[PDB]
Amino acid sequence: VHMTINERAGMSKLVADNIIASVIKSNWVVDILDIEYTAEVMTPSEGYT
Amino acid sequence: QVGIPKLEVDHISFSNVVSMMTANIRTGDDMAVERVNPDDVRAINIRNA
Repeated sequence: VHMTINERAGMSKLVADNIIASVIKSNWVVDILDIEYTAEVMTPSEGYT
Repeated sequence: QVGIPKLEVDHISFSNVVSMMTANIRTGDDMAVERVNPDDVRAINIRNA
């Protein structure tokens, strides 16, 4: 399932855990469109922080 | 002939078939829910009935 979450609002937290657990155990690809995020491209030397 | 209903006639009758639950109805697993609020009050749609 290529689930497309246009808006996370109103979602049960248990439903959220279920969707992620679907991503893991059924290989779902879920596309959360609500999110805004900055990104930093870390070098291999420094690793994630 | 079919049997006359006990309420239909004036006789008192001291043995009767009473239906009953086999054990207590109030098991104690009362229902509980995940209320989740609207994200932004301005965005709420009052409209449409």
